[PDB]
Amino acid sequence: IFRTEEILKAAKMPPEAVHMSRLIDAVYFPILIILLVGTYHMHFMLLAGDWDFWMDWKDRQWWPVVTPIVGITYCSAIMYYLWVNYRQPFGATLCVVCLLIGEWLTRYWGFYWWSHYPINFVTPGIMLPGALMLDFTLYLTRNWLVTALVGGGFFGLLFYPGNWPIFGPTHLPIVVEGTLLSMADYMGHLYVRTGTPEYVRHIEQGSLRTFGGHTTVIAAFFSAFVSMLMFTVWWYLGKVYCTAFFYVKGKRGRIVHRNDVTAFGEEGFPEGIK
Amino acid sequence: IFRTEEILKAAKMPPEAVHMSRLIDAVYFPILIILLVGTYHMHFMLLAGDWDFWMDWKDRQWWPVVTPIVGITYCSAIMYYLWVNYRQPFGATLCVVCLLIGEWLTRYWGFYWWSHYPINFVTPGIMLPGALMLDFTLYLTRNWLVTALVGGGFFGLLFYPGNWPIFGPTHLPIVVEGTLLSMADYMGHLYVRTGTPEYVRHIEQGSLRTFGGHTTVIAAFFSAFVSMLMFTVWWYLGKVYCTAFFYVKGKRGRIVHRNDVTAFGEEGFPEGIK
Amino acid sequence: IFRTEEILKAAKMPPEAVHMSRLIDAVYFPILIILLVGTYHMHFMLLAGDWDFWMDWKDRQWWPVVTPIVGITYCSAIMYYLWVNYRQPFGATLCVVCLLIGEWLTRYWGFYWWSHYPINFVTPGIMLPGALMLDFTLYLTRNWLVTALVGGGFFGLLFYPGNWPIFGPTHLPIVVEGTLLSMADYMGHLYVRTGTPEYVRHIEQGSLRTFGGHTTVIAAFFSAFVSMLMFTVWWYLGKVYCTAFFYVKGKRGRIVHRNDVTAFGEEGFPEGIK
Amino acid sequence: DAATTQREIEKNSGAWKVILVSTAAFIVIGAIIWFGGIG
Amino acid sequence: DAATTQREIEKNSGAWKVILVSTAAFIVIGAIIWFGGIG
Amino acid sequence: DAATTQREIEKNSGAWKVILVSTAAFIVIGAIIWFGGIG
Amino acid sequence: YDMSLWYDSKFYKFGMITMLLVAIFWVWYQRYFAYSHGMDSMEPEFDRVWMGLWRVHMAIMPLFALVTWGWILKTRDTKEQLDNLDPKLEIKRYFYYMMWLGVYIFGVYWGGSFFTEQDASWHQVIIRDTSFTPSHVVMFYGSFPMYIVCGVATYLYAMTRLPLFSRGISFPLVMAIAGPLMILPNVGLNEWGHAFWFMEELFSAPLHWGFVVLGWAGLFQGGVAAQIITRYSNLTDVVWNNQSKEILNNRIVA
Amino acid sequence: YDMSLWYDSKFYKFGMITMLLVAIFWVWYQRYFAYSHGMDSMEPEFDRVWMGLWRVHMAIMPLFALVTWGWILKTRDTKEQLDNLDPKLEIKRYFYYMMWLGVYIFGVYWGGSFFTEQDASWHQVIIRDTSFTPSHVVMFYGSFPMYIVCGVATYLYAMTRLPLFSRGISFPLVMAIAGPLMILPNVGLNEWGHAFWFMEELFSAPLHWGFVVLGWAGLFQGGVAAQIITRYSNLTDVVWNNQSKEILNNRIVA
Amino acid sequence: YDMSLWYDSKFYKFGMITMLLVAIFWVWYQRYFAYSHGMDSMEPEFDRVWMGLWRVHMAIMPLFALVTWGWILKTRDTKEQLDNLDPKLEIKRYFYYMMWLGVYIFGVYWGGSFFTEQDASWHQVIIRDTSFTPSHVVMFYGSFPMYIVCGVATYLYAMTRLPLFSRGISFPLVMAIAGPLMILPNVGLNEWGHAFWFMEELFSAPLHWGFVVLGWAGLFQGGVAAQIITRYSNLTDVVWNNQSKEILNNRIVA
Ligand SMILES: [Cu+2]
Ligand SMILES: [Cu+2]
Ligand SMILES: [Cu+2]
Repeated sequence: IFRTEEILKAAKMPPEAVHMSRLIDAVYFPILIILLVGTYHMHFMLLAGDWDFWMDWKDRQWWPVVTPIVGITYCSAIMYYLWVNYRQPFGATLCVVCLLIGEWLTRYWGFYWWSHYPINFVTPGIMLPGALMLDFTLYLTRNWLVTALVGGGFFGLLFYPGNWPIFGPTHLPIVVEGTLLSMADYMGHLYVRTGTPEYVRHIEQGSLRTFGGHTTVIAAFFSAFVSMLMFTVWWYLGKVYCTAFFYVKGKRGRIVHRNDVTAFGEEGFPEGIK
Repeated sequence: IFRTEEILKAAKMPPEAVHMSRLIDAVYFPILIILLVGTYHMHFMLLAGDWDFWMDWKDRQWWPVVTPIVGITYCSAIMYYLWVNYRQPFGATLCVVCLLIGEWLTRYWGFYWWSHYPINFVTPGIMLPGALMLDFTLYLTRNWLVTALVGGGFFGLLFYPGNWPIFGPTHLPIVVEGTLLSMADYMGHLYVRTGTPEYVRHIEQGSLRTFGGHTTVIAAFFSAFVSMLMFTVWWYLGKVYCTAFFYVKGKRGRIVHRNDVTAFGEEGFPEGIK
Repeated sequence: IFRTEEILKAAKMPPEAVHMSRLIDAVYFPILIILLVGTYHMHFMLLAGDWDFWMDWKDRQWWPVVTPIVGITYCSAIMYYLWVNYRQPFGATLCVVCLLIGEWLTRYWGFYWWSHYPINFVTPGIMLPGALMLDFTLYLTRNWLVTALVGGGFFGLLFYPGNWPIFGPTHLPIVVEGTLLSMADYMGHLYVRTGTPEYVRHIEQGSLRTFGGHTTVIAAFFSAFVSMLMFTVWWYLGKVYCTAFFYVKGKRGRIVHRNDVTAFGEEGFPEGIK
Repeated sequence: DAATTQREIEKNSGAWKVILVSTAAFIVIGAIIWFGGIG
Repeated sequence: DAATTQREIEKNSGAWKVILVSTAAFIVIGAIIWFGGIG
Repeated sequence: DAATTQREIEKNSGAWKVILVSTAAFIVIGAIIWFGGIG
Repeated sequence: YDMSLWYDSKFYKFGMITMLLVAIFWVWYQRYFAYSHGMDSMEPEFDRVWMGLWRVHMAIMPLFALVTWGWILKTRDTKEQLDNLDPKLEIKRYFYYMMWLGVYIFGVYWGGSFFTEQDASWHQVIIRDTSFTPSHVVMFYGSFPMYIVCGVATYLYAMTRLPLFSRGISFPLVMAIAGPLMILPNVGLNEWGHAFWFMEELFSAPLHWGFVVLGWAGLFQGGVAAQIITRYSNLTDVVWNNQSKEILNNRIVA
Repeated sequence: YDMSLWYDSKFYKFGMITMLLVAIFWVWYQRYFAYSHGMDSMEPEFDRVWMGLWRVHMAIMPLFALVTWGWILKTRDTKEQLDNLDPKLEIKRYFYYMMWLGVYIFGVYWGGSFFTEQDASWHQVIIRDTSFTPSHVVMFYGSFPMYIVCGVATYLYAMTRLPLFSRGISFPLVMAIAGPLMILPNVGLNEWGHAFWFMEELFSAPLHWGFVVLGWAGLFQGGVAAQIITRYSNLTDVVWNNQSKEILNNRIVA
Repeated sequence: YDMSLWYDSKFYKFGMITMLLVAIFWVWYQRYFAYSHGMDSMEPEFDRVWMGLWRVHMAIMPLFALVTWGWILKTRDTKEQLDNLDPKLEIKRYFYYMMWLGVYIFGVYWGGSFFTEQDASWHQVIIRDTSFTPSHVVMFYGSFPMYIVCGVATYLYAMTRLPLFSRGISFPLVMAIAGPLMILPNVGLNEWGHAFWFMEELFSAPLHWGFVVLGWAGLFQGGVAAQIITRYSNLTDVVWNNQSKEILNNRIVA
């Protein structure tokens, strides 16, 4: 219903070759999924996992700025790989889905079932709408620079509105011992973190140069701007990550870079197959 | 009176071609002047404009060090462009002239006629003798490394003596409320800056390791030394700024860097013109 | 007794050529030794010389971490040069020997015979076992990445046990004015350093997150880990340091990189010599 | 050719009017905005 | 050829036993270590 | 050739005297400076 | 000889005078509405005046972009017309491309130089920087997008009327335009730094160093002019020296 | 057609299930011995339990490395057998190489993702991080070396059974493995930062950024897969499209 | 055979002994005039002694540079003589070039190693670092320019007597010399750091890291020696193996 038979006919694959290709896909794609889970999860948690773990770290200054900048990195590289090599537009969504799968597994088994923290206190939460819109921008524009601009803007801007339905109810006010707190703050105080005291929270604190009514908005744009840079940089990093050569040697013992080329991609190879 | 007819005869230009070349010059040179004004002015003001704006920021430690290091950057790149492409030795002087034109326009219209500050309080002032000597060194030596060394030394050393006639009289002592001040300091206090308090001045403060009689001299040499580095670095940046290629594509959809070449510069092209 | 005659016969050197080669070695090798002394000594003293000069700076946190990281740099590059160009495995040992020769000369003539400090107070001391084991690893493995890993581990781990026989006796406790000191500390206080007060010592201070029984061990591993990186990086720097080309020019005045090649290393040159 | 002289004589008169109908409007649309206080 | 079919039929049965003699031992050598408190 | 042997026999004796007239002077010009206190 | 066959400057002059008049109008608006209605950001008159001007900019500049880009893309030359282009018309079109570059660079001068020291000037007569301060409206929301439109339009024209630019992608031109273009999103960094612990007192502050790094891309004028001069020399050889046209189509092929 | 001539997956499935069972055993050990014997590091029971597990890891993982690497290097293919390799057997061997990569990546997932947030989880129920904390034993001394062995074994197999990998050095594969490999020595940086003035409170602390930089090397899977897909296309052309074998031996020669 | 046709070492020995004697004289001057006349910088005797030595250095070192460079440039070989150079004389000239390099490297050793730890030694017997301290005079104003002259002279000789160096520009040699050369202007950074908030207490301070970065250029001896060894092998092939001279003039042409 898509155009798969035409693609297979253009590739000149006999039925056994088609079955072998299907087996290659079924073997390699789960491997890529697991690698994305592991590596992207490590990168995200060790760069932005602290705001990710706890409800009271989700603030208006650092969370919506740090999170998208860290998240765009693997997404840009994987999108480069998929789009450039196979014309596949689901890179960023796949990255964020893998990250969320790993995050949910660790929160349920590590934080909750081992450390006895409640599940609602460790919602990560989502970063998916921005990745989806970035994928849609890359597919519709087909240009990676226009994709950098527009998709990075979307990725940096849609983070806070997309997470507001999850963490908005946690901002309801409570009064404890005559002191006003957000419900996330009282959840953080209620469930003791022996290794995490209050003063380590890198959250907003207000300033005499600060417009309290615009804070998130400013954080929504700065995180966007850097994203437009970060994407671009990591897009070039994708070209570094796709570098596939061999160190061959001969005679004097000299080492030369050698590239294995696809024979089907040559000038007259497809016509001579028949 | 120079040798222009010989140059035109060597270029093999018919009179209509000469007129077309003159029109190209008359169109492009003002564009380059305006671009230098804008971009160089932005760079200078956002890296070293604070010492530039006010009389009381012109000190013995930070002003004569920060100013030449920031100023040498655009000068080196524009000198590279002009000398390498057209053998024109007026790069640094053109950069500093454009910077001063922009600075004077903004001081008269922005600081004075809009913000009501006096003109004498916002003299920038000049950085021109160092640029002139750098241009002369580049022309006379014809080597850009010897130019880097000697011209960077000149640029970093001649800054303070060249500005002393302008800001030397502003250092005369005054006594206000039994306290000694420089006349620049009293000018700074007299004309209120709501956004600029006293403590933000990055100026000398003295130290127990400091030889007060040598301060400027040391600042004259350090600013020179870094200049000798900076020039060199930005000279290579000039080669980056002159990179002129196209991303052409064909067939598989592969993109290749392509350079458009000058036909007159080939081996036998000039002889076959006739 | 090694295989030198076979090597000379394979090189096709007449006896006068052999004598000329011996003179080349006898002239160049002392030059390389002196250059290593000078440059490596400067680099080491201006990056890690402060812990090197004084007995009371040799601590469990900064000395065994800073010293091997600084020391591995020149060793990796010189080992690259020697091994890649001539298959000589004595690079790191030569570097450390040159550094120690320079250090002993300056300590005897500068610190002792001019500044009247005792010789025992300025023992550097050694960094040689790690360099020797790194050389042995490079020779036995013949792979520079396995050499990076294993030899960097050895270099970072063997520093403290190899220096313990020299500075271990200096840690015996003394009681002065009812206060406990290490004998190195009392040696530092006894011999006045007008330019070096106590508070400038970058030495261990203890922490509430610190396991006092494991400090050196941790310092033994971190210094190892960075070494494994540093080696690798500087190995690539060796390829930068062996870059030997000329800027040749012709006609339009264009400059091209040109490499002088060894004629003996060509395909059929050795066979045509006879 | 001729289509060059004519395709280009048509974009001269075409470009000089997308300039004069945008000059006018843009000044009329921004006043209607300035004098109306929309927002 | 035939040595392919046979060299490879010999590493299938060879590899499936260096897997089953290491599975067993590694579990027996680490218990002897766990239950003996060596160290 | 011969100009090689002679141009090079002339720079040996030429170089060994710009060495011995600079050795002497440089030691005499720096004393005249040291013992005269110029500056 | 006939000047008009390879040179025309009416559009360049019109754009220059129009940009100058717009800048003069911005200056007059600032000098007439800043001290009386721009001091307090919470006053209704501040809204009616400066946020009204901001809304005018937000409604006009997208219209400017739409009109200019649509006209440039609509009167496009087909691949057939770009392959048998008259070299005299190519010289005229390269002059037009240089004039588009000049208009873009005039916009960059207005945005980055004049209406920036005028902002530092405003930063010292006010308590603290706001977000829609008199200065911002004229540049951040006016001058900034203005030059960006011209930049896109410049490239647009080139890669639509210049065969070479329609063939390969002028690397230098890309950066030359993308730089000041990416400068506008750096307003987010500017605001985030001002509002939080990146300090605000200095104008030459580290948060203001995004603009200099992004405007360094304006120095790719060297590559842009190298391409322009190479093509101009080739056109001079073809038209006046009676040389073969093959030099115009040889080096930018696949 | 015959599937078995170019595909086999028994070893891959066994390795996957074995790694999953080992991880489940580690999880059960943590949930059974951490609160009762892992709270205090000076208690004898802490030794007997957690340092006993550490000793078990230190004795088993080197044995794992020895056995796997020795078996791979011992049943090696000579240069003669790698020059007349049956292309169907080459497809099967590339499937085996992909399965070795999958086992290695499963080990990396266990080490860097699951048993790392479980560590942050442990860092918040304890006063301060130790060195042989329940968490560390399972990953730092267990999961870390585990994936490293698999990584070496993966490359080993390839450069022993795949002629191309025995010919040239797969640059991407090198980094893909070296990355998580070099992650284990970064435990020294981790401990040195925790014990001294690099602070310990945050899990996303600058001393934890060595792991992300070293795990960025895991993104060279792009080059690894590019090589695999190019060889797979060449094998498909040779085997089924009746094309010449010269495409398999032409581009990776000196 | 005849040694003298391709080897001579009198100039090298003279330069070595002269540099050693100059260093010994500097050491004796420091040990005789530092504690009695170098403690206070405001005393007239401090002037008469140490500023007198500084003036002697400032008058002699430029004279050294002038004499050496002028002699090297004055007895130059014309392009005709450098094209029909006797290869035995070329071997002798390469030996001379290596000896010039050795003298330059001896100067670098004196400047950067010996008279630098002797300075750290002086930094601990004085209250604070001055600018013309006994140490400085001997190295900053003496050893520093000394090696710089030798460096220039070394290159000078090569690109005047060695055809290859007169042909192309020995990239490695450039850096090898420029490094310690640029080290002398770093005295400005040293003084600026000492006098202001870059601190002075440590000798291995960040302001002292300009010297290490500039002296890393001394490691281009690898490229220098690679060029020397390649030319030496070519000369050995030409002179003794009766091979064609074309290998000497083939690879460094335009
Ligand atoms: Cu502002
Ligand atoms: Cu931990
Ligand atoms: Cu000093």
